[PDB]
Amino acid sequence: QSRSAKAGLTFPVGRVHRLLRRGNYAQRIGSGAPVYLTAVLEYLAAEILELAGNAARDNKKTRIIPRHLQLAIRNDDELNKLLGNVTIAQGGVLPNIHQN
Amino acid sequence: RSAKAGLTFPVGRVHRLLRRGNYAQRIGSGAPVYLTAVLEYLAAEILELAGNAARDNKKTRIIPRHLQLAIRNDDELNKLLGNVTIAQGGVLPNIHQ
Amino acid sequence: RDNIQGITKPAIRRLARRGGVKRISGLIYEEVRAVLKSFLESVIRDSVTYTEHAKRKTVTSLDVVYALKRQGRTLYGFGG
Amino acid sequence: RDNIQGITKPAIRRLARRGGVKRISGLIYEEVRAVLKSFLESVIRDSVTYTEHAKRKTVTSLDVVYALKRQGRTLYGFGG
Amino acid sequence: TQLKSKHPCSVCTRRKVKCDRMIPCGNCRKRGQDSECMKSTKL
Amino acid sequence: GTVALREIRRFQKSTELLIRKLPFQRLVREIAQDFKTDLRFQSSAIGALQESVEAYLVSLFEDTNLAAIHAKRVTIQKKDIKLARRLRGER
Amino acid sequence: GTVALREIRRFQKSTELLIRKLPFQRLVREIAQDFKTDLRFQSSAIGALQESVEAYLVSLFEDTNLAAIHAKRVTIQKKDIKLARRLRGER
Amino acid sequence: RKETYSSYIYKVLKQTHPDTGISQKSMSILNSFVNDIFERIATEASKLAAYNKKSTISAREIQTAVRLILPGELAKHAVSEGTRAVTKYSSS
Amino acid sequence: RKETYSSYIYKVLKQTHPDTGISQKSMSILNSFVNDIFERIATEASKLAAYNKKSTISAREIQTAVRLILPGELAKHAVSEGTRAVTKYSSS
DNA sequence: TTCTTACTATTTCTTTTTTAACTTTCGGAAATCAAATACACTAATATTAAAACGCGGGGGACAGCGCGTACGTGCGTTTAAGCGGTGCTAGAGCTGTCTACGACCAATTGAGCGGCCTCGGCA
DNA sequence: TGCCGAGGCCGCTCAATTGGTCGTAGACAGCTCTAGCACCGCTTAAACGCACGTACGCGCTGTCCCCCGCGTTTTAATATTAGTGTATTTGATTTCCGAAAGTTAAAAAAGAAATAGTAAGAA
Ligand SMILES: [Zn+2]
Ligand SMILES: [Zn+2]
Repeated sequence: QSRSAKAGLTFPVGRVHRLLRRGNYAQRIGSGAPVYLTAVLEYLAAEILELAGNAARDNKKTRIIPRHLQLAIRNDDELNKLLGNVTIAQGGVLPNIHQN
Repeated sequence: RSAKAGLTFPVGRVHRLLRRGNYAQRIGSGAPVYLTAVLEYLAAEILELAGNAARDNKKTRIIPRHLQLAIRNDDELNKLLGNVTIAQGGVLPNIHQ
Repeated sequence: RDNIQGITKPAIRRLARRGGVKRISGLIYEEVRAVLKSFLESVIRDSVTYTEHAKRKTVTSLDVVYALKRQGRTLYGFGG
Repeated sequence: RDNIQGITKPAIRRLARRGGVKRISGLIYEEVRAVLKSFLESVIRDSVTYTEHAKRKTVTSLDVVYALKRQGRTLYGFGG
Repeated sequence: TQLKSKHPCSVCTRRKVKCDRMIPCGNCRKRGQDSECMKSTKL
Repeated sequence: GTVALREIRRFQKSTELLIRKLPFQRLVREIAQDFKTDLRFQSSAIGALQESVEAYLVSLFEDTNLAAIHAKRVTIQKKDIKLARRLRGER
Repeated sequence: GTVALREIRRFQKSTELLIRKLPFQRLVREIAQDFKTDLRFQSSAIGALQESVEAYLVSLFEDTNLAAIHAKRVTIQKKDIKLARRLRGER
Repeated sequence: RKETYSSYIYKVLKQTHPDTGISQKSMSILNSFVNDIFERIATEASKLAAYNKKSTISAREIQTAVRLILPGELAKHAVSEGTRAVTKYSSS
Repeated sequence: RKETYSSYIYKVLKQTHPDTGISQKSMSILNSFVNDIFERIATEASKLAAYNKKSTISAREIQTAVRLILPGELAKHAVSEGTRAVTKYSSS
């Protein structure tokens, strides 16, 4: 049985454990660490994807464009706080009008 | 090797030391010598700039305030050492009118 | 009387003197207490994490320097 | 007519519109040309270094992203 | 459980992957191989 | 001031490359030519610069805008840009 | 304003720890106590905090000073501190 | 060849919004983002591993690194998801 | 034990200012600074080495890394000092 | 004059080819248990520098008011972007192989380190 | 000026070095070919000067508010000593995953097996 089915996940732990050996991070890789990391990567990918789906749903659009990701990542904090220095390609700026 | 290149900094210590970091698969030959030369030059530069202030404040023992005068002057070095902090360093003397 | 008011207004005025100012408000002391407290939470959370991970029940200076390295700030003189 | 004046005042005004301003000076365009040129030297020096080290005589986008990583800035979408 | 040896069985002296400290050991209780561990230290 | 606020949000929606690409390309080729090699580029690397360029420029625009609004005026002078860059680190 | 400029340079020479160390120590022990462990410290780690603390505080002081000088006044209000921290990243 | 995450990502997106479509450039965006977070966490874990004189990278170190790279309750809701899958994997 | 650079540093300082004295805390300051620059350059060299699919770290890669970590003419006066000692070492 | 008829993609059945998974070996890492050892922290005073903390007072902040320079602002053009090919030759990939080069495994140390001391040079 | 420092002292133990293997690089050599850049040559949308006024930055004056004076208490301070009871670090010991061996499969392409159109030839 494959390790991802043996754990109940979708991102390939077989790729993850293979990259860490070729990543020269330390001498040995403890078994259990790559599936633990794969769980967090599988969590965050769907976490941002749900906010991107909600952004496409309020504009009645059946195709995710990078503006949706930009708006989602800038709207709520603790993700914008995490990605505090990134700029998405063709993303644009939040709608903001100040008291002039 | 330090005598074999005229350096005051230990080449073999560095060559052992970067091997103890898993920085790559293999370590080349002249690279620890290259590091030793760079570190020696940088130490010489900062000791020049420190000893200037050390003489100019009529002092013999270099105290870290005389060091922060040296760090905060060379614009290439102060640009390189922008985000640093030094205990008992002091401040740059600069005010407005 | 908690210790956030242990930071005296003369001490803030004194650091303001080293800061480079002569006129300040009285609202300044409470504002700067809030800012400084936010800074200390955002650093000692990382320091306590580094202390807890190594299963050591006391914090030393290398933990402090390692924590400050995350902020984008480096402190020499104590090892790091 | 060099290319630093190729950055037109309507383009700066247009980005200023996306910036969030309505009144600007005429000194702004020359000042922002100087700032932008300083930014481009400080990035393409690193990019040309990355291109020169790998003994490749052309610059690609991974070189750009790797150079921008030094600035403390990350760009997705092109690989990195 | 009888946490009393905490010591490897003879199968573990051949194949030291871990020791379960079971009857006769759970290291010995995978491949259906009681016979080596009743021919062992055997409490 | 007939048009100042109905258009400031018009291009906040139209996310595109705003700096026109050809003089940008010639500028970057010239300042690359100021370095030693006669060094060509991937075509994608021009846009890979251009989005980062516009991101930096928009960031400094917004920062000096908020500085000038604190300065109790609605106009930006280069005095505020020098402030905004000087407080932000680099110079 | 009898004393404003002959003393502003007096403590620019006397590099010491300016924040008095005991209430600083009690404050840091209390906010460590707000985290779970009853966790003691190395004595040197208190000063290791304190120099970084004073460095950050002096940096923000100087930054909001230069902001307020741009604001065409000589007094600092918390409006300028909020500006200086907001333009600098964190909030 | 290209080491994309596209099949994995496209099968993830059907879990919540099974009708929404995706862009190839957008696919590149979050693929690069995933590689970024992976490099960040692995590099952080390596530094603390070489700090405590350890030669291996267990999930304890990853638990520390995810708790420091991810902020606040995003970390606290990634720790639980992280520690769930390892125990499901172990009891299999 | 303590892996100081103190003997090396103290013998360097006699080259230019043979009368000036040093502080132990100041010794710690520039020793930590030296370790900082060493870690910065070595980490940068490692990243570009793993970028170009190379397994070894020659002095070519160090020449690139010193040219990017050090700014401007400080780099240009460190490259020449760097490339001098290797040729003196080779012809020995 | 559409009843047919073998093309004809086509589209789905079935298999090969591209990796990941299940066992042994075991070495060197890692956890454990116990002892030695360091040490961080309470607690007595003893100042004593230092924070409040007043009642002046002045100087800066701040608001209102002219004003006029100096910004937007259509209007009418000119000028290039830019799109659309051509196109041809430059570097990028991309294998074939191999001389050299570091990893490493032992000997062989001396040199860069604790630890006193003897001496008095810097604040 | 003195008192506590700061180099300058010796013993020494462990890393630096020296010398061979040898496994496997990356380094040239010779491709195939994009592909990028040069160029013409169209549009047509956008930059650019022009009068055009209102604002709004700015300077001036008045106000009045609040922030810093320095005497004067008043309260918490470093700074000592000692205990001292915890945590901490070694250190054998012991247990034990980690790698590495690969040989069941498997991934999705590949070819074929209908197969549902599919162009032509007479009522
Ligand atoms: Zn057993
Ligand atoms: Zn057994």
